[PDB]
Amino acid sequence: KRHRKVLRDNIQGITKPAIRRLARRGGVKRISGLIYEETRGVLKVFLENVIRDAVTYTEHAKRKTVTAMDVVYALKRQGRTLYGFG
Amino acid sequence: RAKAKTRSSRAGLQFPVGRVHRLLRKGNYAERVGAGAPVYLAAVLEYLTAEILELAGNAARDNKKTRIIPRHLQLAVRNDEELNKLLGRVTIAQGGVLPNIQSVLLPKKTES
Amino acid sequence: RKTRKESYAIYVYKVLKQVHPDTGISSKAMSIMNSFVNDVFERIAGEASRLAHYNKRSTITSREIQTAVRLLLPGELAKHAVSEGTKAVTCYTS
Amino acid sequence: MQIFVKTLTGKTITLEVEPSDTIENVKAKIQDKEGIPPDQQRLIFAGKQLEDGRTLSDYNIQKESTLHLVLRLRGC
Amino acid sequence: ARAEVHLRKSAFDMFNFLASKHRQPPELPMPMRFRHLKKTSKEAVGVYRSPIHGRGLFCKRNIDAGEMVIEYAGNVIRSIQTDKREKYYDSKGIGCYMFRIDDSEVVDATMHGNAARFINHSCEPNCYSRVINIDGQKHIVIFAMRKIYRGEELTYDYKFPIEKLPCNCGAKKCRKFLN
Amino acid sequence: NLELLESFGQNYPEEADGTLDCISMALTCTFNRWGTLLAVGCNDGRIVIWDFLTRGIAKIISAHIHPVCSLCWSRDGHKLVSASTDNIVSQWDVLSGDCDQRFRFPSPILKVQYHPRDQNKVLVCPMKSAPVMLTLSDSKHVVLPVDDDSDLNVVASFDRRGEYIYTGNAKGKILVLKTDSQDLVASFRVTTGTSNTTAIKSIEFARKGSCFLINTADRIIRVYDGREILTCGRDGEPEPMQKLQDLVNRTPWKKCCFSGDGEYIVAGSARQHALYIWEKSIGNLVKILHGTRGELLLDVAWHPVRPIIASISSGVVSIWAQNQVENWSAFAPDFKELDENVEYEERESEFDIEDEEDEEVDVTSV
Amino acid sequence: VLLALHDRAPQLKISDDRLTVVGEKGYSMVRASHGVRKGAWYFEITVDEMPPDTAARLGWSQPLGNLQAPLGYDKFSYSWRSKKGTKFHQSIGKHYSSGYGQGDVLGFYINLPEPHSEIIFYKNGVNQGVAYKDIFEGVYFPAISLYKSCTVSINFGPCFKYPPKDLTYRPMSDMG
Ligand SMILES: Nc1ncnc2c1ncn2[C@@H]1O[C@H](CSCC[C@H](N)C(=O)O)[C@@H](O)[C@H]1O
Ligand SMILES: [Zn+2]
Repeated sequence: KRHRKVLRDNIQGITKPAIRRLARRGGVKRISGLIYEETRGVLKVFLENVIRDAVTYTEHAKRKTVTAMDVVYALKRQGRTLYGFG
Repeated sequence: RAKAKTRSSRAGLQFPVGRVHRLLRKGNYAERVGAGAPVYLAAVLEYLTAEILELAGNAARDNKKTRIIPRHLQLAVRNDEELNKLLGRVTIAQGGVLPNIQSVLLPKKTES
Repeated sequence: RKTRKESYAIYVYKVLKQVHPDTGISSKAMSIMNSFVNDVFERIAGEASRLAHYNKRSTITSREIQTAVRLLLPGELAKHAVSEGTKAVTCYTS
Repeated sequence: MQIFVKTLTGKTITLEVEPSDTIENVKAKIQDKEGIPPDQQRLIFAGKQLEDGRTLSDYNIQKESTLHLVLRLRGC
Repeated sequence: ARAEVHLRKSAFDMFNFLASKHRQPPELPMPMRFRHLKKTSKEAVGVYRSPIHGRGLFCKRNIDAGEMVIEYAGNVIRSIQTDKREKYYDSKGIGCYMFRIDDSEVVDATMHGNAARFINHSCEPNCYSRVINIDGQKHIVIFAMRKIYRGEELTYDYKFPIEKLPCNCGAKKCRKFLN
Repeated sequence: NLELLESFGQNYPEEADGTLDCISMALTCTFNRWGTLLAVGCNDGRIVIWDFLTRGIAKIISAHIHPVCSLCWSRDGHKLVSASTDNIVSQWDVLSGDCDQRFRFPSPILKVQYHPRDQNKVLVCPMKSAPVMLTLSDSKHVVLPVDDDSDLNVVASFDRRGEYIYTGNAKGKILVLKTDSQDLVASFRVTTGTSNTTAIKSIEFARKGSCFLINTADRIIRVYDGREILTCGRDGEPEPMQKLQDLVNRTPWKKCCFSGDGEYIVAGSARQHALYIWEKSIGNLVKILHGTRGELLLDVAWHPVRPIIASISSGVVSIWAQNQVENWSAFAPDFKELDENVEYEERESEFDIEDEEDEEVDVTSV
Repeated sequence: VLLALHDRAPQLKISDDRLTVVGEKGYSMVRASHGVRKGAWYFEITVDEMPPDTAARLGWSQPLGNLQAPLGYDKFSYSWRSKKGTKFHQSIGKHYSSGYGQGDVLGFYINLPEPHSEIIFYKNGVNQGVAYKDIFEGVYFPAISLYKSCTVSINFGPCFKYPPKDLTYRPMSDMG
């Protein structure tokens, strides 16, 4: 046993001034009320498609920690290149 | 001096393994090449070729033709779900597209 | 007399007659399948070579090819191609 | 030299051979009279394996003796 | 309660399929789609306890107006064996389900068939059929008419010439007859 | 015992089928003779028994404080033998759970086993010293003499019939001993690699015949036949029936067992928690299985007469059998669900044709 | 003068010669429009090959029958079984006489002198049993329920192989 990992929330943990705040960094004037659920869905899809490749490189390297270079390598594969962590 | 069991039949495959080992030594991909990689890679390439040719043959029968012309290949890839995601940014020559008309461009009738 | 060139025509012929008895193939379809296998080979060998440079090793084993296939192919097709590869290698050993 | 080869199945088989024959002669004779695949003609000399790449006179068995074959898959 | 003399026992024939949880919701060329049909007709539909009359064929996947639904397949008979099989099925106390294709033959559904026997009748349908050619052997293919949602029991019209048996289904604008 | 008309193409396990989410902290697993029960040891020194047909938890018995790491069933299915770091020769009942034997003897034990026919003879494998055979009533203990005495890691067992005692050191030398008179009738060093020897982890046997397994430490499972050892006798040089390994991941193994019919071999990773199944005869992998992708495998069982496999990971015992498919004609055999146009004309006795018991069977027999 | 165009089962192997047919997958009772009303007329049925599970019912039927319906239902048609000699007519099961073999020269004769009938099973011109009597109004067509794939061939010409002994008929090459 010893492992307490019963987690159900944390899609709601991206709260609801936060998507409003991102939208008003984006230059958006007036928002409806279904944008919140749709944004949570799209964020879940994207973080799945990055964490999958991150854990794959971490396993293939035969380690247990996901260092920053592996995240940079996953995002390099995706096409969204990231600078400033190597 | 012994029996020349080629690495195709010694494995149980159909893709050659000598040509794969030559194109992994002479591609400057690494210095040293193992002796499980060209076998494993020949198997992967065979399975993908079988996967597309199954659906190609089904469509080729189902349009009542003998051979396979590339319109069947276009239909066989783009009807499937995972092969379309693999061949993401790919244009097959002489391909054509799926027949698709939107829902509002065609008329409908109300009276009588 | 011309200089001998590579092609994968005969092996597509053999797999086609193993999976369909009486269904031929054209010329253009053969060129498409040739370029398709060339594409998949280039992508997988590139991913394995990049893994080998990341891990500070120098040798393509089978392990890197398995990792490259698990990365590049989407989901269930990867879960079948891994089994195909492992079965072929284990029938090659003994 | 009429050797006996009684296997572990009660399958006794006889070959009247020379003491100076090779393994290939025994393979040909058993493959003639039974069609047994010759990748399983392993024999035992006081526990130890009788290897299939030498002659019969390299072991000096008493003439007209009894041996035992093992049903083996080698090249599947 | 065993000393009680409950005699609801045997007033109907032998068959059943009732008491199922019959509440799911409250709410290309030809042969390729024939392959699609043989694929997905199992996961599309379902037979459950109707409120109309006994059982019926429900619907679960949201169908667009025009696609194939199921093939109504069973044994294959000709025009002679009708009265003989009807006399046998009446002798054993079995309802007779048949469907004519054309001017040649009729497909049975009594002794061998599929999960497509169990569509009731209405006069405002949402299904029909045509005649196709899967290599000479023609077939009985269930098209659709409009966008059918989940939970709806399915219906189709029987093309009866108006010619005994009353209307034991109860549609809305029905003519109080099958014929 | 079960349905005989059931075999509509029976299979070999594919699915996950649901597990025992009841008590964690499992440590080992083994079935009885027929394949109806399963003893499972806890972490604190308890026993979990699960019945199969009812799918119900049979009995929970608290043995001691030391963790239970070795178990075996008697032939009738009434005497459980076990040993642990508690150093105690134990013997337990299945109707009561009684401490029938209690002898705290040192160098704690790694494996126990009954003689497969007499339950008087029991196996004891110490921490260091040579393996010991005992009796039940008195303390007649038989330590088998070992020429090595340098590994302090010797494995030994009894085979299917209990004819002989196959023994093995951690240098890879085998000393076959007769089961009662300790006759050293056969010996062989394992032909490991090119020349260099290896250790021996465990040795198990079958349910039908004399094919068995060798679990070395160079990642190579070897399969021999015991009658070949008998045909060799002393100074044997056996070469195996079939060799087993997976060089793709280079995976050393943790546990092996055979099928019920001696046809299939399962063996489990020590790294990936992924089970493999082999054919004995033709000699290839047939299926890879998976599970929770990051857990550490402990112990694998098999069910003899029916394709059911028990795993152990994170104290969870999985059960994998087909997720079997049910259909019609069991509710109504007069109707059979076809698929397409089936023609019915082959019989000719149609179109109005009209033509022109004595077995006494017992009812309370066996 | 060939096999029938109108009065045939359309799925039969009516080949380019239109004399030999392979039986289909039912009681394919093919008829012929060259059938008698009254008089003295006889032809042969030169059956050649008859595989097992390919039965054949022999008789004379009236034009208002069905192509797929087997012989011997009512007053239109009279049937009879190959094995065990068991005629079936008007929903009656009667094990009657001796059967036939395989690929013989069959063909029956019927006579209506100007109400009374000559109904005898003629197997190579041999008396094999009197089937029925007193036939009713209608034309009489040769109807054989060809059961499965068999090799039968109708005979037309005057070179009769087994003609009936001292029985008089106008030859069947004088109608078409
Ligand atoms: N609404 C209705 N109530 C009773 N019978 C109906 C009906 N609509 C059609 N029928 C007749 O009854 C048959 C319906 S099949 C009835 C569904 C299924 N067999 C069941 O038992 O529940 C058809 O042959 C049709 O002729
Ligand atoms: Zn109605």
